[PDB]
Amino acid sequence: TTLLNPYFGEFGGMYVPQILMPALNQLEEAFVSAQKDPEFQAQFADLLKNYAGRPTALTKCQNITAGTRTTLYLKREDLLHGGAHKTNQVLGQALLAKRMGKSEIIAETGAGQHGVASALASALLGLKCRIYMGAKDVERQSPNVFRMRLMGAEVIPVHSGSATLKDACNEALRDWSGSYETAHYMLGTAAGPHPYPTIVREFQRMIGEETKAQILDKEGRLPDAVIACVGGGSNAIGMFADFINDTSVGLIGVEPGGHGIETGEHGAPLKHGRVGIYFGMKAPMMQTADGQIEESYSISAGLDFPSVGPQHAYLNSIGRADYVSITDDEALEAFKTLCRHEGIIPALESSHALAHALKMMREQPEKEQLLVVNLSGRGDKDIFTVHDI
Amino acid sequence: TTLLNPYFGEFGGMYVPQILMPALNQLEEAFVSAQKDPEFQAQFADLLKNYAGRPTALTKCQNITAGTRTTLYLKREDLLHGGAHKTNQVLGQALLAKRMGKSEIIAETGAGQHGVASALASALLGLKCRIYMGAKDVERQSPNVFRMRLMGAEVIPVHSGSATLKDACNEALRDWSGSYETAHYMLGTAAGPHPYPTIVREFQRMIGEETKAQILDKEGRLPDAVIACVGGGSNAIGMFADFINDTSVGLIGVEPGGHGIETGEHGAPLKHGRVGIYFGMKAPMMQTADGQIEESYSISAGLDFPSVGPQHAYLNSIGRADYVSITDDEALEAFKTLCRHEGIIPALESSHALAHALKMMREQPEKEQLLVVNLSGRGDKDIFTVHDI
Amino acid sequence: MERYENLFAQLNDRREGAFVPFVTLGDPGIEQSLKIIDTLIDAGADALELGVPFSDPLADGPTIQNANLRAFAAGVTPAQCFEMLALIREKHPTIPIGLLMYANLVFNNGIDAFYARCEQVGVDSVLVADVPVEESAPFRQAALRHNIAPIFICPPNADDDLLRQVASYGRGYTYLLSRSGVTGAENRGALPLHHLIEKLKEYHAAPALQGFGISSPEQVSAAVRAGAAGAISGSAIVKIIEKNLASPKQMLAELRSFVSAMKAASRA
Amino acid sequence: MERYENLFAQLNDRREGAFVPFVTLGDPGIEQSLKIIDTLIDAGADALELGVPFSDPLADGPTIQNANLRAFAAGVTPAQCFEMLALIREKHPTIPIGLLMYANLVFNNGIDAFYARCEQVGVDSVLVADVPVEESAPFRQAALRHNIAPIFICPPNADDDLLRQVASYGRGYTYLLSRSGVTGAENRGALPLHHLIEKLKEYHAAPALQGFGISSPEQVSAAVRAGAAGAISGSAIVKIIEKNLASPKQMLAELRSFVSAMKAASRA
Ligand SMILES: O=P(O)(O)OCCNS(=O)(=O)c1ccc(OC(F)(F)F)cc1
Ligand SMILES: O=P(O)(O)OCCNS(=O)(=O)c1ccc(OC(F)(F)F)cc1
Ligand SMILES: *Cc1c(COP(=O)(O)O)cnc(C)c1O
Ligand SMILES: *Cc1c(COP(=O)(O)O)cnc(C)c1O
Ligand SMILES: [Cl-]
Ligand SMILES: [Cl-]
Ligand SMILES: [Cs+]
Ligand SMILES: [Cs+]
Ligand SMILES: [Cs+]
Ligand SMILES: [Cs+]
Repeated sequence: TTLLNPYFGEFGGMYVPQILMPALNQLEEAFVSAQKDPEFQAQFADLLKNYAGRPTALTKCQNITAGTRTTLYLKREDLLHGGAHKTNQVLGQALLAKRMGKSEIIAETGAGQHGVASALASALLGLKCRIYMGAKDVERQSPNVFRMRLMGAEVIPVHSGSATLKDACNEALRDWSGSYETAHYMLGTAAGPHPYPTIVREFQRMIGEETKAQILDKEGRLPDAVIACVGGGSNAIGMFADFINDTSVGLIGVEPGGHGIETGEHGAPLKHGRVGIYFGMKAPMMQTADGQIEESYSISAGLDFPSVGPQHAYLNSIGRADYVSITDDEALEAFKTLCRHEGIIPALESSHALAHALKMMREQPEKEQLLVVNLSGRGDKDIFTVHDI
Repeated sequence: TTLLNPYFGEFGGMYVPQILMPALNQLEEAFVSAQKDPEFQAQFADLLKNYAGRPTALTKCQNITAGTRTTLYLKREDLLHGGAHKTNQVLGQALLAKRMGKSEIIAETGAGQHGVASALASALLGLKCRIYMGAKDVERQSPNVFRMRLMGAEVIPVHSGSATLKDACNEALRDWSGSYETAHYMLGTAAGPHPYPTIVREFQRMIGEETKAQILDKEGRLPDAVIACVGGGSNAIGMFADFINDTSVGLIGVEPGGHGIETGEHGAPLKHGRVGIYFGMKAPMMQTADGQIEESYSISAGLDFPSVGPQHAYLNSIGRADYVSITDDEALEAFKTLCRHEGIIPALESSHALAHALKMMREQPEKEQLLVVNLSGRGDKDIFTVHDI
Repeated sequence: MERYENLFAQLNDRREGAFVPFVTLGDPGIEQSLKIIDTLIDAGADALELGVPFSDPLADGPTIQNANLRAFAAGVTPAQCFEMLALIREKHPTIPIGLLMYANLVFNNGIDAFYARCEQVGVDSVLVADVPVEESAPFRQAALRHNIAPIFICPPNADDDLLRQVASYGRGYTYLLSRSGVTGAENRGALPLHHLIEKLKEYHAAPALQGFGISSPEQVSAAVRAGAAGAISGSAIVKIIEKNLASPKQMLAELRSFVSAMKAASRA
Repeated sequence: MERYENLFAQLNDRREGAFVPFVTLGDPGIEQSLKIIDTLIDAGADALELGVPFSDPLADGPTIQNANLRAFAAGVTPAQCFEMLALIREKHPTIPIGLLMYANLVFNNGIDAFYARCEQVGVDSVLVADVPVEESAPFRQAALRHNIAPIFICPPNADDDLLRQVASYGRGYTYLLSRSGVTGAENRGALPLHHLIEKLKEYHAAPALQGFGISSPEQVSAAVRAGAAGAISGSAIVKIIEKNLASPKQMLAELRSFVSAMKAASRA
């Protein structure tokens, strides 16, 4: 029994060992309570404003769209403290942990951004943070590992399975299975078992709410489409949520196409995977013919979910959102273009969303369209990846 | 003849070759005109808000000051686009360049932050940017050099003299001496010949103006002191300016003490140098007994001015501002402390200001004091420097 | 079939508990795994719990994680597991055989099809580790349509509602968890909460087997004394495989000695 | 003394222009620099412009930047420069000697003290490259108190106000810049703007010497023809030093040949 619907159509659910069900029920209860509590809301808003720097800007590109009938705005989550949108929801989950009386945080991370976000929130709010990270990721993400350690978090390499993100997800759940009485599991995307897809959306929805207010102020109307990259789905659902009931507004999610869908080396399970049950949810995922879980490939480490949040699978199924893919090369060109024409260095994750907007414009340059791209993060971290290419 | 006073007491002036005087007079005229032009002001404000992300937050530290009678706020210039306060004044100078009808920008840089700021402003605003950088700095600042290049700037290594910042300053002026009819020299701090100390202050003064409004809102009174690091003087004068006439508000500038003043390996000319004439100004500087210019040493590359802005020398002389120094080790401890207790990674430059505030608190823990530290930048760039130690 | 019902009736007649080893199918290879399983049976195993290697065993600690990895290193697939299961049943007609599954392997080719394959090879029960009773409906329905017992888990903290659901929905045996956390011999759980064991009997649940952290004869004896019908041991068995990888004959001798001792502890 | 006034009167009597080389004192070492300077004089230099090595010569292009660096590599200090200057004057009593200074070297030990030292060693003029007329008051006052001519610069773009100031404030000679930019032979400037040369004469300015980019005899002749009293050449001379560092005797021969040719161009 739950307070809220754990499913989005057929997708989602609570596919965890029985031992974890009380922890999920407790979390759901605390979240529903927090959402009705004006004091909780005021504390969250205060952190978002005075610590994280909300609201974030909405920047009109003019140089990129010159000579076309596209108007393009970027929602600047790159300017949030930490350099990515992840900060919003970690602050909310840290406050939930405290509401429940928990003093310890468990988190998973692949690229390391969620690990850093979790560690910064834990440092601020007096929580003891431990972060699981696949040993292969630890090796290749020294900067982020050092950041986590500087902020007082314990980073625990995971050597099991493929020693990457899914393995760290497993390890976080194994730990929580034994430690839930004192620790909160700070899941890093809008995926996993209910109530996480719901909580993460609600703690990211200020992205879309602000965008709506800002675009109305500047343009006097809603966007024709909002466009966001899709790793696990958090930044995208945060942008989409407040527009779902605005039927005229297109919602476009961009999965990583990697080396190209046809190569099999991609991270596009929503459109090119197969529904499975893993990490607590029923959702499209990257899996072998026999049902073994596989990795997602992308030039961008942050798009390295081997599945997708269930609400995205649902919005796709009913046709409310459309999902597309962008290859490594397309993302790299968008990265370079934004740097040169707007003086903004975007995350390679976010570069996938920008690349699709650029295609929308270039393919149909006389189509009048008002577009918003969610610029989910900054790309300082990516300069050496891009350099090496 | 000038429109504005080129001196701050005995300090400042226009010590450039005669050939450059028309360029300085033209710049001064354009600045005075721009300051009275509501359209210029509106365009500058629009860029600061919608592109750079102003206003920046004012964050109350509570964890750092627990158990003392210090209340500490950080002015979050680390959250500005680009990750440092430099963005504010480059946007203003780029707009001046355009007002004068110039299409090209020259800039100097040492650590590379000013070079990156100049390149981003130039990319946004359609200017062709060339950046001089000492060859030794080019070698050790590959990330920033790559950022500048990604944004379409030409980076020109300077091999003359000591192949560091002062040499790049010289080269920028040598270029301008021949190119002023088409190029604007985008000087990177509140120093050099008039009108630059004045212009840079006016294009940074929103730091202090915002801080004043924010502290009044949160505390109902002005700070007991505002504290800022001093390289050439821009972030500090930007914080100080709006408080100069608030006689109760202490103004504290923090120069780098390097390995310790007694070692001679520091960058503290205001308090431990000797007045000289160089880079267009009369000001305290790092110089040999015979009058040859020397380098400043600091663990923080950004505090690598071998002099200081003339307005700081003046405010010191009349006792309106006090100047102190912080060593490498003190700055490193402040860096680590902020990371662990507040989840903010500060620039090592800014860590000097924080270190002095921490000393103010720790030395006199029962002194009631409301302090603001200007957190001039973020410290992502510094993690490997700190790691290696 | 009714293999668990027949087993528990026979054991009750002898006032005896069940000892039930767990191993991963195909660890460390198919041929050695078949020999391991025959050894477990000959040494006195009353039933088996057999894991199909899965990429992401999130209810398992390091010992069993490593067993899954060894089976994958040997190229073991679910299809090969089913071939093994058919042969095990052809050799041993009465021993109850339970599978330890993760949901994706059951859902992969279709839930109904999975349970149909289980019936074809002669499996008796399926425990899907990451499907709680709350999500269990399609799994338990398919199990029952194919004469397979669906196994559910009773945590030590189980409230009355959960006990009632586990009692109603399960068949074959009820899994009594010794503790929170994941599988592992390095972490010993509690004595079967007598209150849970008694409530399950009141609700006419399938007989209880206690599992997690069961590594010693003294724990087997204690489980039975507390009112459980028997005990399951996995990591302790798998550790013997791991320790003796280089010595397959010694591996079988050590397995035989350990299982014999554990089974002896279950006798009245 | 009145060494420039005497020189220009003598040259006027012969309807002749001045040729004035620039070198950096102590480049490439003290002893060789003294030999270089003696060679320049013997070859027909009418006056000298001599640079004191400075860390940050921001009016100089690469050629003269590199001369400053060579002098520093030889350990040359301002005190050593003054010793050199005293000896040059002791050898050559009438040749006008001008220094090319940067402000910090003049301001360092005190402005008055600097000009007093210049008078003591027998320097005739000082050009402070980074002090414009607008900042010149303490420098020109100290110069005049010590019988030193302060040299000011007339850019090609000079307006009437500036021409009047340069005419009033300067002594010895007026520096007529050939172009914007920094020193260098690689960048040729204009013919002396006849309009500037004539306005300077109208305002009774000190006689004009054209400098920057003067590398050839034909430019010396043209400067004089345009109404300048002479021409200064630096980079072209310093390039001969640079090219012949390994061959000090050849260096002096090439300097002699070049200076002789440049001076010949100044003759009526
Ligand atoms: O002796 P141990 O500690 O290794 O325990 C062995 C248990 N092996 S098993 O197949 O019964 C088994 C039973 C339930 C499991 O997870 C679940 F409870 F969530 F469903 C996992 C394994
Ligand atoms: O022949 P070039 O092109 O090397 O020119 C040599 C000039 N040497 S100098 O000492 O007269 C000289 C004169 C003025 C200078 O700068 C100033 F104009 F700003 F004051 C610099 C050098
Ligand atoms: C982590 C990350 C993503 C992908 O995660 P989502 O949950 O899909 O948003 C995208 N952009 C940036 C900058 C990230 O750090
Ligand atoms: C450049 C820089 C400084 C020092 O320059 P100022 O002109 O003295 O402000 C300080 N902090 C940061 C972060 C910088 O980038
Ligand atoms: Cl039953
Ligand atoms: Cl005169
Ligand atoms: Cs457009
Ligand atoms: Cs993905
Ligand atoms: Cs306090
Ligand atoms: Cs400094």
